[PDB]
Amino acid sequence: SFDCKICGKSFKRSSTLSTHLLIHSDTRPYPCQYCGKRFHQKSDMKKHTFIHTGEKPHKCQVCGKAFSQSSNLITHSRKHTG
DNA sequence: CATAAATCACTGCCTA
DNA sequence: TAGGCAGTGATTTATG
Ligand SMILES: [Zn+2]
Ligand SMILES: [Zn+2]
Ligand SMILES: [Zn+2]
Repeated sequence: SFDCKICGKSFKRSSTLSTHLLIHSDTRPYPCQYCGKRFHQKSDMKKHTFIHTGEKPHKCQVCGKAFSQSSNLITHSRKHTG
């Protein structure tokens, strides 16, 4: 596995370490197009741009609510589940 | 404990 | 053992 030589954590994928090394190098080449925030992962920014635009492609067919992130849908569905 | 938004970290595909 | 790209999930922060 790839272990970070800064804080001291491991990554099964060199890429997970890459983004992680980016946490130390603070590399955020994905700048919000509106409130200028900065992210280090396109889709995470795109999910940001959507919190603007108002896009929520994850529709819960349980209580008619919609979400930008699936994780937020998954957890949201987890509440419906039990 | 729950919501809306934030940030991190795992995943599938490819080569010397 | 090393490095990128695109898709997805689990986690935590800030607030009520
Ligand atoms: Zn580290
Ligand atoms: Zn923004
Ligand atoms: Zn719902």
